[PDB]
Amino acid sequence: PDLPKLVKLLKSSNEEILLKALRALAEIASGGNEQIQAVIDAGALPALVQLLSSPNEQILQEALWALSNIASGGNEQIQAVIDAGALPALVQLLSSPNEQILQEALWALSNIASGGNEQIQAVIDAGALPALVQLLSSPNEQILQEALWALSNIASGGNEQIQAVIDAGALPALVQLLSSPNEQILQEALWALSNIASGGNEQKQAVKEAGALEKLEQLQSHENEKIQKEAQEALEKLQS
Amino acid sequence: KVFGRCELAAAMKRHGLDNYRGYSLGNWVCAAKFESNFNTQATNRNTDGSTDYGILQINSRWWCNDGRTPGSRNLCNIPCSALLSSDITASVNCAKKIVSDGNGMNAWVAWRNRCKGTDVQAWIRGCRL
Repeated sequence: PDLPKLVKLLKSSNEEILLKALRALAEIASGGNEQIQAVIDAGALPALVQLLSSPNEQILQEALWALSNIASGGNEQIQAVIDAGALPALVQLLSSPNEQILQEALWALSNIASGGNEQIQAVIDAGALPALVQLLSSPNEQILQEALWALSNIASGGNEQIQAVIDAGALPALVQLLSSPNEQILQEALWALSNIASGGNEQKQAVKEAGALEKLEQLQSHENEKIQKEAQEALEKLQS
Repeated sequence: KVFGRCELAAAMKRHGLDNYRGYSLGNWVCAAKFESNFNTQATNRNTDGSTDYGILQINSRWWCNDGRTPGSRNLCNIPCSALLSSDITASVNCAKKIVSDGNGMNAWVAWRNRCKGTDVQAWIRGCRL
């Protein structure tokens, strides 16, 4: 493939031309961090970002998969996505009536939020957190799981980033989700709370006020041994 | 990205600029306003073939390497592209060197002409800081 020619095709107003080039960029960006760097180096990101405004949903879906894959790279690669201006459009796409488009935007955000504290901070400043908390009440379990993974990533930052998650009203939903019949939802809720519990005394005290302790205690004896250890370890961080 | 006032103030405070070299956070926010209008991608070409980059308009002759400026010293040991990021770390780290270069914030021409001597704490009043 010629990456420069792919990137120039994104100057097209022709919607069939735009969809074929987006598909190729996305596939290349799936091939690991040197491939991601080639896509970045060719000047792909400005056009990928502008295209998140395409009223055409198939063009939108492809652009999101490309951006999502780039954001699976290292912290400098994530930062290039941020620098290109992806976040506002990504947050707006959390309100998409199309659940597939929602999932993809949520995945891209989750990947940006899996970077360092500066990448997490960009996600917070862009206004993702209230949307992610809302999405914890989604009827769609895939949406719920992806929203929990993004929150858990944000809550892996510094104490101020944790406190942003607390301030967005995450804790009641998270404590509630420790009662999910779905073990993956439970494990993700548990991970999120465990990350919040690694903050300062104020953060730990908020987790205790939300009633996490009673439920984490119960979970030390869950049938799943990985959940037992996760709960035993969250409790240790709170009791600390 | 175009920062908001308090958004940039909080970012600069988290990065250690509040009362760095005795310059209150309002000085740095004011300097950014008048240098870049809070635009991280701002660039200014100078007649001497250098360019000023980013939120604090850091010059390519003395401080950062853009690979196109004659007589360049790259004293911040940083590519000028890093100074256009929304992650302000590199512009802040370079600013801390600049401000220490013997002239305080007089290194920033727009600071000297628009901010110096003013009520610069107005730029941070209202912020959660």
